[PDB]
Amino acid sequence: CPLMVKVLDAVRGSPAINVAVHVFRKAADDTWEPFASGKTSESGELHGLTTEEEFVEGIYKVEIDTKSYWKALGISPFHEHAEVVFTANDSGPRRYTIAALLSPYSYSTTAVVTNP
Amino acid sequence: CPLMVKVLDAVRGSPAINVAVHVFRKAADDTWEPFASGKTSESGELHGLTTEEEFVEGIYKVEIDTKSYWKALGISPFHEHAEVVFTANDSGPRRYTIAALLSPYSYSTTAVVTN
Amino acid sequence: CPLMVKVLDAVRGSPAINVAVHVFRKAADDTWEPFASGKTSESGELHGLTTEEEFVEGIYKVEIDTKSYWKALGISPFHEHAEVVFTANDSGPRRYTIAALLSPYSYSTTAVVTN
Amino acid sequence: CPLMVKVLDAVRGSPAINVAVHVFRKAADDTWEPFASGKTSESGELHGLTTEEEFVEGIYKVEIDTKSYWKALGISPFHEHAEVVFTANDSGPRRYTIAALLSPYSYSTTAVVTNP
Ligand SMILES: *B(O)c1ccc(/C=C/c2ccc(B(O)O)cc2Cl)c(Cl)c1
Repeated sequence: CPLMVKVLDAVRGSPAINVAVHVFRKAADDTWEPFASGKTSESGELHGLTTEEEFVEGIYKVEIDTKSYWKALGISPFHEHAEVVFTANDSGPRRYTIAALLSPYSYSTTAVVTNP
Repeated sequence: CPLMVKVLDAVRGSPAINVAVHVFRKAADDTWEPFASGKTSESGELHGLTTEEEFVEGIYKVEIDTKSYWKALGISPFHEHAEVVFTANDSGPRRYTIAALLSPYSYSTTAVVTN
Repeated sequence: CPLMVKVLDAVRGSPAINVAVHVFRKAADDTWEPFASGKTSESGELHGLTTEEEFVEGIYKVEIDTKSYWKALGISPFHEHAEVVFTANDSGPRRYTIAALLSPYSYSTTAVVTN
Repeated sequence: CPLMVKVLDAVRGSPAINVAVHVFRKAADDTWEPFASGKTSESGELHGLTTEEEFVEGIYKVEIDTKSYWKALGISPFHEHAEVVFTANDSGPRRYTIAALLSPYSYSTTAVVTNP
């Protein structure tokens, strides 16, 4: 698990459950290629997106589908999604946790990057 | 003046209006002495709290009554209030903006310190 | 105008000055079309991006070049940029402020939407 | 473990390690009584502050000593500490995670409240 996503809900004070997440990797032609996807569990965590072998050096985009989340709760939010774009593994393999804290008109994201 | 407070609402995407704010200065006996207070404006801002002459170096606490704000909107909040505790330092820039972004179970705060 | 962008630096406690900002509008073929751009001022603000007439309902992306900002300060950042993607809606209030608070490995963004 | 504190560093993209945390509870005379303290581990987490029996209804203040943290890293921060004040267990026993994300001139905090 070199890539994990965690999502929290700042309105309910809870994990954000059943949040869809799509990961893209920039290809040689500079387009965004689909790389992995999944949804957060009851704990707000999404594990198993990729493997150490598959998660090579590259520019990755983690799209967290916040609008679908809020609308599934009957709330009309501001943003379409939260996007997190970063270069990964440029100094060799690392483990990445992308965390996001959601409100209807605001979000924050941080990364925790560790060396295994 | 040298101290402004700005409060935003992350749920509604708006200034947080009519929020009570209290500023305290730390006394020699380590207690918190009332210093200044007011309510945020329609723009979520509270100006005119103090003056350059009165705002000396020291430790200050800005207490924002977030609980009343959320209850007035019919929303159940986690915190009793938000508190921002910091040292005023003459070495650094002269004007302090303390900004707070409010959610029912979360808040963020930053300082914008300029000349 | 109807759209302002404000960028703050959480490390130095200051406006984020001379940060490049690009605004895109989503086209019918789902691609991102350049719409407006500029660099933040000494106050961390970028005004005059668009007008009421040009800023129609639709999906917009605000891309903030955070990587260059941090590198110019000699600090190693995590993100390639910060992106804020949202729908402009005529039903809601008329003026949009997109604010971003920057750290090397984190950012926060909020929308202040007023009449 | 009805009360856990987690602290992250937004400058380094890491857990905030060795952060001192002091918890107070408001007493009948309206003063802040020392309740528990500890420091964050290598994972940025502080476990074992209290027990279900001891963690009764009350108003609690969690003081995270952010200034000592930044200064131990040779950085002069703005805030003295981050304070989190909340009523706990007013609708019966809950589990609380208090999370904080730190920068030198800014911090954010959120709560995750679960029912065991
Ligand atoms: B925490 O993640 C966080 C706190 C505050 C703010 C925003 C501050 C701000 C927004 C807008 C204006 B304005 O319209 O002139 C001024 C300020 Cl100081 C954010 Cl984004 C995040």
